Amino acid sequence: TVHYLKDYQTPAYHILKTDLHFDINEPQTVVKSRLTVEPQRVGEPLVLDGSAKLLSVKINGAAADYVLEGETLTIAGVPSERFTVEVETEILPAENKSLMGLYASGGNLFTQCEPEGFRKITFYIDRPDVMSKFTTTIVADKKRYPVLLSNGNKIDGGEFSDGRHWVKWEDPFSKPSYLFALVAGDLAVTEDYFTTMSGRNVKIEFYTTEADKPKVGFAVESLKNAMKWDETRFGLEYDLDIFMVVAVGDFNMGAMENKGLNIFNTKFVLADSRTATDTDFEGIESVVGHEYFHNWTGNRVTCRDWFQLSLKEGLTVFRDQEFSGDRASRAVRRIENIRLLRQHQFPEDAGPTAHPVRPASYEEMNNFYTMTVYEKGAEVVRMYHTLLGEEGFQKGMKLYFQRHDGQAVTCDDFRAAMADANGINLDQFALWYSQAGTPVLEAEGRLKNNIFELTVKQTVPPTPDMTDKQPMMIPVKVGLLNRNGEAVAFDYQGKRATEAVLLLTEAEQTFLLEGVTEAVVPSLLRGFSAPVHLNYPYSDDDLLLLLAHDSDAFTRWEAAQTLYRRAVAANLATLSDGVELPKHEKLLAAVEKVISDDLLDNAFKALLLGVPSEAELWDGAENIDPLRYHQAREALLDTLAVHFLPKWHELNRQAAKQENQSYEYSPEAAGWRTLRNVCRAFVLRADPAHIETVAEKYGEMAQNMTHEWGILSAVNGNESDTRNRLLAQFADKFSDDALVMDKYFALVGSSRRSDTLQQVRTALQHPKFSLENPNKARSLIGSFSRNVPHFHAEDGSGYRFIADKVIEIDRFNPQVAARLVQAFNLCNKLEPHRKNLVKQALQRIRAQEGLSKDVGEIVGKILD
Ligand SMILES: N[C@@H](CCc1cccnc1)P(=O)(O)C[C@@H](Cc1ccccc1)C(=O)O
Ligand SMILES: [Zn+2]
Repeated sequence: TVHYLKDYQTPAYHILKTDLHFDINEPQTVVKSRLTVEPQRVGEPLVLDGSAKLLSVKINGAAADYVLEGETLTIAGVPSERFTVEVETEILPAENKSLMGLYASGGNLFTQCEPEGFRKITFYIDRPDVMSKFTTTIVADKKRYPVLLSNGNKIDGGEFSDGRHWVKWEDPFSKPSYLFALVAGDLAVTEDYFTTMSGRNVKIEFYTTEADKPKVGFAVESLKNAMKWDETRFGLEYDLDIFMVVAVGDFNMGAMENKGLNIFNTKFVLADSRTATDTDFEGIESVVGHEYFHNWTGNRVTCRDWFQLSLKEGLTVFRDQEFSGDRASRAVRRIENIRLLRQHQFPEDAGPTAHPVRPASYEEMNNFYTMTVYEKGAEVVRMYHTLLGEEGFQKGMKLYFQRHDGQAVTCDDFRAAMADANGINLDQFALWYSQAGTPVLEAEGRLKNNIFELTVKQTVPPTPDMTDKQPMMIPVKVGLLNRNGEAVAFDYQGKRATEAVLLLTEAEQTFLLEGVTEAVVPSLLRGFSAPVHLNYPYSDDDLLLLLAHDSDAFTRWEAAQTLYRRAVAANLATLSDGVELPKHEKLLAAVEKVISDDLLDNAFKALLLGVPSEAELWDGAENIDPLRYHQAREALLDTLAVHFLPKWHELNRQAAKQENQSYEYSPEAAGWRTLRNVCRAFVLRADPAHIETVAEKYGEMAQNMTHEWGILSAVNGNESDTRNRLLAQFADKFSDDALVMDKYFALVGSSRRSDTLQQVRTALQHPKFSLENPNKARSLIGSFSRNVPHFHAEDGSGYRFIADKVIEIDRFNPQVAARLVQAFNLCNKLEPHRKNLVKQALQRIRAQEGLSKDVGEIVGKILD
């Protein structure tokens, strides 16, 4: 069963009203539905998706003639006019380890419906172009379930003499079923409010455990900031007088935008400085923003079909990036976003699971909540912004909502809103939705007479879904530096300026930058203006000039990245030839300048001292030995560590001083700590024995989690027993904080020590570990699967381990297992010995009777 976009057809039925009734007992919950059904194609069978235990079905109040087959219920005898259907199902939420539909967590009940979880609750037309008005009644024992929530407005409630109580929630906004939510439990509430720009108070309520309530404050402030920002930046106002957020410790993903009732992984809502890093705080801000921004880009306007997922996710990711960027540190955060795309999305586009931003087919939709749909999706939205400007982009946004408020629509409709609102043709732009793979740009430059002549070619490789790739519309933002690193002006399309966006639309084009009276070096793809690989012949000296003087953060950072990549390549050569390592003279000169530069933003400086990951380094290679790339990258880090050791200590000292004991989260304090932690990593690489000095003063330095995590990270690969002691003391200290225990398990799984696999196997039996908790499984096993020297061990032990855990986890949580199995995506690019072992691992997974569609789809893409 493959699903194809080309086969889309409007539904035979609409559902105008969805009246639900939840009767929560022990152990079962009984759900009653009443659907008000409107025929679209009169006389067709009514087909309802569903997998819950079915107790009864009525049509117009009478027992229905129907047939149950697989996960579908079909009623052939349908009235020709408006009618009702009533379905009664039974659920055992404590047995639901998939964490989709209605499930138990921490003695409480939660839902996760996106994409296709609602059908695990009742029988429904569970597809997002079917939008209905929901009213939800919930009945439960009061002392056990004092908090009973669903979407919208609480319009009634009461008590019974047997100790049960009930509530009724009316959500007046038509919605697809994936936006339904319910929570029932004993939770503590944190209350606040926001007043909208039209003067309406919005009650804000965050629900958490009693013990967790003191950590929810930053999330609350972030929501209020996100509400204000959507008004000032996008002109978007909230549309209910209540906004609820619920934290849950067992959750497959990060968070969920259910209308008026967001549900969040604890990880993206709970923090204090004692237990959360600065990066965790930034994450809460981003994801609280994200889910709130969905209220318009996702909820008010939703998705016609799941192939259009990027319509809401690319756009909402763009929105959360712009929110965070407007809050603080825009340039640094932009680089962080680019770095994540290239480290994680580029390998997806190069690999067996590559897909377009708008896929043309899928087997299991849960497999398509991807780096491509999200992060490349956001880069595609951002290119509208680059082409149109902020004002034009907002014209498009405005027309999009005018046209499509209350509708379930497509990527094509967003593009058309952008095109029409600005009176321009964006037909070619559509290929960013339909063509997979990373475009590669080859560029060359010459100054002939007084014209700088920039020639650019584009190619887009075949991907498993599609061989033909046509030229795309690719904005390339550029500038020129003279020998003094000064900006040079040029003429383009009758305008004298220091910067231009060159729009590449053909397979090959030459751009004429006229009126250039001195030798120049071009600055290319400024701000990472398109999601592409660009090759330009820069000398090392050219890269130093860019790094030292360019006015664009990305191009400066990319110049450093390139020097690092060249240094690693040189290391690969010498290690292969069995000779002494290179000197890296120009690189060291550059880093020396970076370290000593007092004008550089500290978080930017930290980025300039970050070396590309192994995956970046082996991008484009065949017959990969991951350990050789790891060895080469490690050698470079060893050299930087030992070579600059006195400056690492000096810089560390400055960062400590300038932090000024301001241990709470702020972007300013955080940038000092970020730099501090880079220094710590290098200091402990150069001098492993320094760990005992660190351990003696650990209490003194452990002033927040950013420091404890920074320290434990720096020592994590240390072969001293003290590494093991410090980690054990960390687990003891924070044993009662599940999000901190996640950090412990990540350190266990990610260690470059020789004994990591046996330590990981011991950690599986830790009293605070649970394989059935996705945060825990991800932290320990996910980290191990990304641990290059251990996952890719020559003896195949890493492959056998991860395949064992994919097999085990798939039995109860196919989503976690299918994410994990993608650790094998590099299969066909490996050298023959590891490739053989990875194939054996995948065939063994494939051999499992009852293997999920989730994992099966991925294994097929790799093997077949
Ligand atoms: N609609 C949610 C995903 C639901 C989902 C997810 C996975 C599988 N099935 C369903 P989200 O996109 O708002 C949250 C993102 C986190 C995020 C937030 C901000 C920026 C990027 C990603 C996530 O939880 O994945
Ligand atoms: Zn989202």
